[PDB]
Amino acid sequence: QCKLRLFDIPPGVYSNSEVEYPTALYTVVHNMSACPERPDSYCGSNSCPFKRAVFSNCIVNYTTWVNPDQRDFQHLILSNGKFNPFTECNGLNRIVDGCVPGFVLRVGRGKAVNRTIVTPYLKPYECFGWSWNDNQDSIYDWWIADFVSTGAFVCESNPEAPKTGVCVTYTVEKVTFQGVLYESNFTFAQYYNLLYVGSQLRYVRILGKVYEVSSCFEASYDVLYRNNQSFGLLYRSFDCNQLSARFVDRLLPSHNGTATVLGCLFNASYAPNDTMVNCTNPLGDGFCADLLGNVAVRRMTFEKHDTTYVAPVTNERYTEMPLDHQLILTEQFLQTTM
Amino acid sequence: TNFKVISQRLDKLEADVQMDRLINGRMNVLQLFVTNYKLKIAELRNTHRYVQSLINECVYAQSLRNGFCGQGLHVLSLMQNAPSGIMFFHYSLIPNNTITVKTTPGLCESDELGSKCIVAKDGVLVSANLSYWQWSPRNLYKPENLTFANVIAVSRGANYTTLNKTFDIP
Amino acid sequence: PKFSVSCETYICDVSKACKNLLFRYGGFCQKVEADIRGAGILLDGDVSSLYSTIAAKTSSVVPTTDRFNVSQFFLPKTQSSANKYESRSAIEDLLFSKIETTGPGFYGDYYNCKKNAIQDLTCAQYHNGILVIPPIMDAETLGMYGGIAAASVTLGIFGGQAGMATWSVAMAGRLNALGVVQNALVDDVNKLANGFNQLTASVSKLALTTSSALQAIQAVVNQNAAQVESLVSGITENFGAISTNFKVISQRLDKLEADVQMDRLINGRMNVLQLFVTNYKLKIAELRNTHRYVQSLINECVYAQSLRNGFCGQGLHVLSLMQNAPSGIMFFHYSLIPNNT
Amino acid sequence: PKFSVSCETYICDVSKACKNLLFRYGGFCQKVEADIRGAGILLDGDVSS
Ligand SMILES: *[C@@H]1O[C@H](CO)[C@@H](O[C@@H]2O[C@H](CO)[C@@H](O[C@@H]3O[C@H](CO)[C@@H](O)[C@H](O)[C@@H]3O)[C@H](O)[C@H]2NC(C)=O)[C@H](O)[C@H]1NC(C)=O
Ligand SMILES: *[C@@H]1O[C@H](CO)[C@@H](O[C@@H]2O[C@H](CO)[C@@H](O)[C@H](O)[C@H]2NC(C)=O)[C@H](O)[C@H]1NC(C)=O
Ligand SMILES: *[C@@H]1O[C@H](CO)[C@@H](O[C@@H]2O[C@H](CO)[C@@H](O)[C@H](O)[C@H]2NC(C)=O)[C@H](O)[C@H]1NC(C)=O
Ligand SMILES: *[C@@H]1O[C@H](CO)[C@@H](O)[C@H](O)[C@H]1NC(C)=O
Ligand SMILES: *[C@@H]1O[C@H](CO)[C@@H](O)[C@H](O)[C@H]1NC(C)=O
Ligand SMILES: *[C@@H]1O[C@H](CO)[C@@H](O)[C@H](O)[C@H]1NC(C)=O
Repeated sequence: QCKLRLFDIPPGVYSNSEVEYPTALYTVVHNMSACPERPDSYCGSNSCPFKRAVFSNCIVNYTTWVNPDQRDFQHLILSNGKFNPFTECNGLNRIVDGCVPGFVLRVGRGKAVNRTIVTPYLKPYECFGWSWNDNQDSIYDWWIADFVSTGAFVCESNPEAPKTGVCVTYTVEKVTFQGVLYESNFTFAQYYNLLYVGSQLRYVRILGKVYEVSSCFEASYDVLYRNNQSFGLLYRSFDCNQLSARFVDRLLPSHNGTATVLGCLFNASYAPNDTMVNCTNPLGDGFCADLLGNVAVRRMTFEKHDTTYVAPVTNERYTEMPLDHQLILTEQFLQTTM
Repeated sequence: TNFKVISQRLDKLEADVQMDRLINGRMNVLQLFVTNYKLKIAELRNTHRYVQSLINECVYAQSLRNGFCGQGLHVLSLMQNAPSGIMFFHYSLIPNNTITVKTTPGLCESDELGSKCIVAKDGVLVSANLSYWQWSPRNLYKPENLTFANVIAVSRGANYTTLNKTFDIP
Repeated sequence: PKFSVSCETYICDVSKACKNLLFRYGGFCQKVEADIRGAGILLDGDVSSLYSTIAAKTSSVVPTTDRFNVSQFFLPKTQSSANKYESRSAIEDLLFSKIETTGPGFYGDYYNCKKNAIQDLTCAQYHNGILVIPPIMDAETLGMYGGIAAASVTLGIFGGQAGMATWSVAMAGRLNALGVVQNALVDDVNKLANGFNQLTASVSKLALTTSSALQAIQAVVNQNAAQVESLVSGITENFGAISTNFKVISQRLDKLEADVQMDRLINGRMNVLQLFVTNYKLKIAELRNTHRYVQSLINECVYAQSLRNGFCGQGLHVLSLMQNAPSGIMFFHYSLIPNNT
Repeated sequence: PKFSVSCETYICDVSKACKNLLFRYGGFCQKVEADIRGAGILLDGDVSS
């Protein structure tokens, strides 16, 4: 109804209804090491250059940039998702969820007067926050991240091997695509993780394993609609020669899709012998949807005509001459104006 | 959608990328109109050369083209106005029941060169498995006996049919 | 081939953040689907009137082809008692094999499914919200002189009133009507049968660098595959954006940059889809009148004897036969032109 | 009249800074030249017949 924008759907054939599938986002396709820590922002004698850390191609860890007391750092808490080490960002988007392009981090420390902490001006790709070393003594530590490169990809939780044999819309190295994967013995060049045969994605390489990408053939179907309790399904791009929970909770057989030249047919009769002369519901490729007693797929046929050409008679033979005629009327419409 | 409001509410960096969205948006709708309109004119240049042939040959004449004024033997075509075009009504005779009969280019009394021969006038010679020949119109089996002023007295031709009799036509 | 396009899945794949911004454009998604479905109606109207013209009455008593090798070249290849129903003729198989496909891709997979013609195997394909549906009759699977919409081989030279026994008798009376032989003997007809047989066996030696009829078929195959490939190249590339994922663009930039770079993917993808719909309607509007020319060559050259100079080829028209080609129909015209004077 | 169109010179005349940004559009320069050369073939086919 929401695809057709109607409440009382008349009988017909309604095409290209689609099926949803999960999402798998990969920013990097290989596992990494662990990140360094923070340098505590404490100096030995009186004052020394504050130690920095380069974060790239590693796994930052949860809340290991603050002290384990859960009263002081809580000014950097937003919501249930609260692990946000930045306060005002320039000019990138402030919330850090997922992955960030590989900053360099420098820390610091200062005395807190007025209980108000000021914002130094930021060049773009510099975003900073501040925590408390100790809150009742009012000494705050801070850190600013300088994203020196785009595409170093510090990321939590190293990615894992995908599920082979289910349609899911992947996103692997800035290229989102949909399909199923399978293990392959195909090897290609180490410069590349993606592979194209022409213009279609054919192989991906995830964690050193090469997976051949196949199109998931059950993403689209037609409905051979008759009423609320009787309709048929046709999957025009699926080949059910050999080998489902979406259809077990609509109609009786799990399996038992008929393999036709139109696609895989479900809960409809396939009668390629029988013909119809007035096809008010064509399916394509010579077929017709009969939607009057129940759901059935028949063959289309045409009424045969003759010619006014008569071959002239040059010897004695048999001829087939008409006994009477029928007057017909042919309306022909042609557009002449706008 | 008001161009004054957009420029009196935002700064001149945002009020010039959002006036390039109304303008670039509206230029596309108007340009897609003009392309679809020229796509229809270019189609009707040749549809008019087909309408003018059906008026001159089906409606204002009798045509000799098979299947042009509908299928069959063309009796009449009339033409009416339709919404945004013209509608032609074609009336034709198509065959209904058939019959298999014997037929011949013509009949001769004897198989010598110089015998009297006949052919049919304005129709065909048929028999329908009888001992004697008959005359029918060329597109309908409706037999008549042979008569003076129904056949034509000719010479021979390529393979006429010999009766070894004389014609009953006085 | 008919298409069925879901506009939202092409442009804004699963992103609800993207589907809110398509709503601000002025009826775009309604307009694309109404033009594809409207042009798929007009094409189904023309193919249906075409196969009501191909479908002709045949004799119950089939005349014998004496020395004309008609059934070898034009009639469907005689089905065995096995799982090999080759519905094409011998010429129709030569026309699909001499036409090369462009390269690997999505039209090459579609074209090779039709060329192979495996029984009860679907050729429809789905990618990214774009389905390839066969048309109402789909000539690329059929043979012209066999099946349910089968053409008549005999209706054009034996005429509307059946009864002549062989093709030698029929071609003898056609040579009389052309004014070249008063009464044709067996050597005048065999000379016509040998020329017919050598000219049809020479179709097997056509080269795409020389034949202007294969170049017309190849021009249709090359423009079908260049249109599919523009539609697949439109969703593998950012159009000035940073990526193709709409969540990543909005969770990495501020809301001034993540809304001018979501207007680059969307405005970029709306152009590729709109250029598809314009080129598709440009082909339907061309074939409205090409169908009125095909129906005249079937009724006047193939199913009758015509009196129009040069219409069925140059010269005194002996015979016209018709075969299926990739994405169209091919007419074979046989004519007598003068040689010595 | 037949045309022959070099897409890069029309849009991004000599600028290498411009020619890098045409590369991001989805096969534009390939598509324009294939349609001009394809329509110049069909016109040469009709004038020859
Ligand atoms: C005049 O005589 C001719 C010749 O005897 C008659 O034509 C013949 O009619 C028979 C009866 O229909 C045809 O035989 C049938 O053929 C079909 C198809 O093969 C088959 O299904 C039937 O069981 C039967 O065998 C025969 O073909 C036909 N002969 C020719 C040369 O066409 C004709 O009917 C007679 N006309 C009248 C008005 O008596
Ligand atoms: C047409 O001609 C035939 C023969 O020339 C006529 O058939 C004869 O009919 C009479 C009685 O009607 C019979 O006594 C003869 O024996 C018939 N002759 C033959 C050879 O069968 C027929 O009657 C004529 N019909 C008309 C309307 O004049
Ligand atoms: C037209 O058909 C005839 C009959 O099939 C062909 O003649 C045969 O050719 C084969 C060659 O493979 C010989 O083995 C037969 O002995 C021939 N039969 C007769 C009756 O001659 C003929 O070659 C065909 N013509 C063309 C041009 O293909
Ligand atoms: C599907 O088959 C089952 C068989 O019991 C039944 O519900 C019905 O006949 C068919 N159609 C639908 C819509 O369920
Ligand atoms: C009906 O179809 C089956 C399989 O397609 C075939 O074996 C059978 O001969 C057909 N019957 C008729 C009467 O056409
Ligand atoms: C007619 O007479 C001639 C001469 O006797 C004979 O050869 C021929 O067979 C006869 N034909 C018929 C139909 O009686």
